[PDB]
Amino acid sequence: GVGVSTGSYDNQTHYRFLGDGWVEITALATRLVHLNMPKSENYCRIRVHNTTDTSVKGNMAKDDAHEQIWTPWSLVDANAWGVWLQPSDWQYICNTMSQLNLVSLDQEIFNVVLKTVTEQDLGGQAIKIYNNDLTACMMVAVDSNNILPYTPAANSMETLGFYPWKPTIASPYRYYFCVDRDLSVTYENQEGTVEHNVMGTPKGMNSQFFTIENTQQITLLRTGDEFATGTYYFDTNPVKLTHTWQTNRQLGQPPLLSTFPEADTDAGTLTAQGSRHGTTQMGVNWVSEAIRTRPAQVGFCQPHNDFEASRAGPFAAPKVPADITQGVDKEANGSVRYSYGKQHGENWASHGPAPERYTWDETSFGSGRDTKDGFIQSAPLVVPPPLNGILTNANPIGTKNDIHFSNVFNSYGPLTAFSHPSPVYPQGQIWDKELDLEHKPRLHITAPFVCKNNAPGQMLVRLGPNLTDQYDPNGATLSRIVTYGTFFWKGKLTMRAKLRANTTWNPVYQVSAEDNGNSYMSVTKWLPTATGNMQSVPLITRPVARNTY
Amino acid sequence: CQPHNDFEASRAGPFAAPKVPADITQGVDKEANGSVRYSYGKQHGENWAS
Amino acid sequence: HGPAPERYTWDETSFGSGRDTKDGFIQSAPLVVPPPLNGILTNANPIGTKNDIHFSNVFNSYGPLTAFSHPSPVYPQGQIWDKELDLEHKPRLHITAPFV
Amino acid sequence: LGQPPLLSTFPEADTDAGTLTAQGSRHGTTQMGVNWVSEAIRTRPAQVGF
Amino acid sequence: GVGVSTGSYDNQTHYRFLGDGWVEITALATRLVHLNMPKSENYCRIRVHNTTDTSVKGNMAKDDAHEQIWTPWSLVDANAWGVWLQPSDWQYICNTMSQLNLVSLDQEIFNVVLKTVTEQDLGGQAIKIYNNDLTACMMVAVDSNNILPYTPAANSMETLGFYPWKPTIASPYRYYFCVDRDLSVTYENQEGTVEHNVMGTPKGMNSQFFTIENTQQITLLRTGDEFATGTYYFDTNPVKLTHTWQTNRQLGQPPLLSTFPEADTDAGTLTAQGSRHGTTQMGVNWVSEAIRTRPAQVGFCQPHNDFEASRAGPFAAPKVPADITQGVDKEANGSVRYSYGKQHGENWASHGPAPERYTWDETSFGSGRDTKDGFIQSAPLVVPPPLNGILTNANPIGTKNDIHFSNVFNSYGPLTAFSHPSPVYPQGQIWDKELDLEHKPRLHITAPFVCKNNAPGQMLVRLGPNLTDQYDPNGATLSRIVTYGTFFWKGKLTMRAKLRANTTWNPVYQVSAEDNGNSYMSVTKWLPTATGNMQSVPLITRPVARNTY
Amino acid sequence: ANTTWNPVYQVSAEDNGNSYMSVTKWLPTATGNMQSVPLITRPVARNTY
Repeated sequence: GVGVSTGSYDNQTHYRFLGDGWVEITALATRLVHLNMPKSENYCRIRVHNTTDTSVKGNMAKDDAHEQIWTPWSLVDANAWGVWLQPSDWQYICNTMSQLNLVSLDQEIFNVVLKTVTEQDLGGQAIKIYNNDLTACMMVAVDSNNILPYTPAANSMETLGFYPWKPTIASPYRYYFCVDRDLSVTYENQEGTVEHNVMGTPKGMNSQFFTIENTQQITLLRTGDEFATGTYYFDTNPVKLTHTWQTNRQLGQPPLLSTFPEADTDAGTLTAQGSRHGTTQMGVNWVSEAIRTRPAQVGFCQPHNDFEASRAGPFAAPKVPADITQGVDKEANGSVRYSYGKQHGENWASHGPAPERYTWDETSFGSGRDTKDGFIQSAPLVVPPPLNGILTNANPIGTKNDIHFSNVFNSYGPLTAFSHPSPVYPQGQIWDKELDLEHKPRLHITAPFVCKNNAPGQMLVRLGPNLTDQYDPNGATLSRIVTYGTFFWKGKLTMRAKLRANTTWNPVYQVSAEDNGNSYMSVTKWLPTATGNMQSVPLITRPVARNTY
Repeated sequence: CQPHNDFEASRAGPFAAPKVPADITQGVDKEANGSVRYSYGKQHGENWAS
Repeated sequence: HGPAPERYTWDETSFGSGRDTKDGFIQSAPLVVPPPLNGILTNANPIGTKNDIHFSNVFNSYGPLTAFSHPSPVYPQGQIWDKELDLEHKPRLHITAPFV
Repeated sequence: LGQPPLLSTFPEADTDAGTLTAQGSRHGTTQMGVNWVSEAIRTRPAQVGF
Repeated sequence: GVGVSTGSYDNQTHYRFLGDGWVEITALATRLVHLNMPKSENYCRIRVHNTTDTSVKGNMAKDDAHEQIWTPWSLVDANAWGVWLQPSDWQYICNTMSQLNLVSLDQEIFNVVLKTVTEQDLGGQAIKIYNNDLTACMMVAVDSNNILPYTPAANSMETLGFYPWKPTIASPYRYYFCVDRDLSVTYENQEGTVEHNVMGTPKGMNSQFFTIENTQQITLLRTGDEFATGTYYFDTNPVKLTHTWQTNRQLGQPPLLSTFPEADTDAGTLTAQGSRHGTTQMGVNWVSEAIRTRPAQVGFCQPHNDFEASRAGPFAAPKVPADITQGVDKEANGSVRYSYGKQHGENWASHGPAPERYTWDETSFGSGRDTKDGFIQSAPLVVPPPLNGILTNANPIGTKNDIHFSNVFNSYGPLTAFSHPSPVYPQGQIWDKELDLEHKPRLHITAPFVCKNNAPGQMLVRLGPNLTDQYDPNGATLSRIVTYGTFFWKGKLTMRAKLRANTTWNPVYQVSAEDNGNSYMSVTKWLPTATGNMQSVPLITRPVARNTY
Repeated sequence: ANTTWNPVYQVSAEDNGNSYMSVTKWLPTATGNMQSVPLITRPVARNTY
């Protein structure tokens, strides 16, 4: 059965139109994967303590100590938009559809190749000779019951390459292990010492060591073999591809004008606040837009840069993304900073290790928050407030300046309503497994699609141990033949989307390429260089706007 | 407990975050528990004699 | 002997969700590698004007992203089921019992 | 929660620890404008506990 | 047919629940086996005499002289718990079931690989090059009729490795041959000489030379071939997973109290022995618990360190295991000392050849024996006995001190009843063939399950002779090509067990992991190290207790 | 279901002593006094994500 292909290459994208503007999109993707021998044939429990950083006063935030289990297995993760689409398509979809959902997922591995290396003399120097091992095999498995810890490769930019004509590698499988960790609070030059900075030991009640070999059904496959998963159907909710704008101050019937502008430069006027009709929740005897009653609360104030902590150290409580407003309160509204590699977007022309970075600013305009302009007034309400009857973003909380109410205020409540963070093209994660907790979270921020049911099983691979003539179970030296392989992976992602409707009179915002220049959309960014260097930056995901109420 | 007379703000100015109504207790904390003030015309209730 | 009641204190086992007050803190707006004394509120600084009363005591990080374990049943003396409150807007659970 | 970081050096004795790539040149995501990334500042799915 | 896998890898364990708490457990195991060329293409009759030890006065016990037949064949033995289960499972089973039995056994060999080695120059040095031989074959056979001598590999810790992710080897087939042997008794510095210490010659009436080639059906298999045995059904008895406690003194109706304690510190009292009702086998006119009549005898006194002897030297008569009591008479109640390798449990971090050792103490509490407290009284029975009317464990038998009645006393009899030695997890043997003797033994101590019928045939393997261009039948020099191979083995062990019932009010003993510490159950023992070193120590097999009568 | 390699935490009685699980706590006294303290309800651990 050797000497015959076992699959087809395909990286196309098909659109099928049903009636009523529904559209079935079929994304096809193939990649050539390169697999190397595992560093060690063993499972390793590894501790990681960066004392060299944590021991410096006021450096809690740079902490990244934990203990992990390292498996000799690697995994094929395609959970990332960049894998399935072609920039242009994403453009098309976003410029044309109003919503999109996940449907089915299909995968198969084939045209397996295994090789061994040996060295020989060529003018005194040692060169490598490459030979085909036929009998050697590769190993595959799929945790469809999700026994193993879920570990999105998109988490670490280790998915597959977003470029079809170029090979890729797999991310090695590693998962968190349980040990307690404590670290104390200190600041820029606080006198004293860093009291605690310890790393615990294995606890009897929380130790979980899993092995691939003991939980999955492993399929062996030599070069002539091939493998495929059945079809997986997602049970997920759709995502809107339209953005919002109305803010708590554009909900309802705008006030009744009493005077109309007579020239394109004038403004209009309303009836006097003192004799205007309406409703508020203030005892005053007037009414103005800002004090007026509205249906619910669009967006909300989030406590910023809140590090919390629990039995394994401290961490930044995640923020629900939102627009940054005029105050460019990026960090305040949880925009996201992406740091990625060449194989995932970074220009190939760039140098050294230096990662390329981008910061995503949500487009949900009706829900952003401007910190500087936020404030609280005191009990009964007073026309203009006395210095003592109003707290602002200047007054210090606790006893430090720089630290105002905003930082510890949380206006989340029953009336809080909002937009769902949008998908981010090249590097964004696509779906995610839910947390096994009786009381779930209204969403995840790392991804758009959360599986309501069991999620797609993770695909694990590993090269079969290739021994030598000399073997001994008790020997610390595991001498094995140098080996490595390649194989194609092919996936079929199926989505369903609906065409948008045209209701405005005025034209509308659309994503578009643009002549060679500065503008973010210089078509050149998406073109090859004279040597072939490619680059793929993110695109706006929600170009068009929709009424909110 | 609801934060009272919390003006928030975003790209089109500031505004009073709405309050879920509730009883005012003995402390008559009206504004504190979001009671509602209605300002209406004759055709909607106001005495016509006013 | 006597009336003296016997007492016990139940400590939940949901380890992934506990909170260590002493180690919790807030940093200021833009983020700074090591923070200046003024750019970080801790569990030492006093809120209002009393010591002993830090941000922890009035802070509530509950939000859309908050997820968690359901308090477990307690054997000998624990309550088993409970009636729900006749309120248009119910509570995500009761703490006095497991089964509502 | 998620994929623990990629080690760049492996312990050679049961007493050693491993090491990751430098925060300044590590891949990933956060909600901070800084130009590095560490476990505690890193982005996670949701908030466990509160 | 080359270049295609011939099997699946699987090392899972499945539980199926039928009604009435019966449970079908299906243990699946796969291992990668490494096979080397046979040392010699011949069958060898080898004598082994350790004169260097036996010739020293009073060293009989260190004797280990015999003559054996060495076959060029190797064997795959999976007869050992450690092969089939995962620590945790053994925990589960023991903590949950009340009994367990053997049902069926399935095996198959596949994905055969054969390779040859040659040397070449790489900078003056000679390095090894590894090449695939396709036409070369491997040889398999199964003595399902048990023609060959039965030889449990567990006997010598040569079964397969208890760790799935790590390769293994086969134990070479060798069997005892018949020759008489004599050795005389001597002690620490007895004057005189070691009279006899001889090794005989082949006897006409007992010489048995068997060959694989002449008794089994050999199957040849190249890389593309595969092989499987039919299914084997065991006809065995179940083993209880519960331990006992009642001793001869807790059988029946405890005596009638006449006074009840009035405070938690007091004791109660019975009617006077002189006027108490009951039965004994003593002429006295009173009755007390220790002299009272009981149904039968739980446990019994065994003569300890009884070396016996017969035509091939001396040996320690085996002891039926039992609890050691307070007197910690370990050796007296036959506890067992296990000396094993790394591949069978020993920590991989340990150094040199040094084997790891463990001593198993039976949990059958109702049947242990305390030597120091045992004694005999004289004929008619006397209240307190005269110095002359009672033999104790101080008085010397024969004429040596240190050698009391205990050592030659054997209370085994019609009324003797007892527990069946329990299975020992990682390293314990599982089943065994019965001895072809008209009068069988009530059990074996080396294993729990004795086949009432014919036992599973032993699986033998061997690499096919790979000749060179130069061959001559009469040449003493057998020049052959260096070759070695690998192949997977997969077995399906099927057991049937029943869930235990809950009848006590008080909680009960359960096996449990425990925080990192000293306690035998430090979860760490069952975890990998930062370099991956594994360790597997034995677990309690019968955690829960059961009433005996 | 049993999925880990390593053994796991289980509630267990324990010899007469200090440890919260001294079997005696769940036994009668010479006059019959009984006592019933709480037990751990969730001995085993589960992956959360």
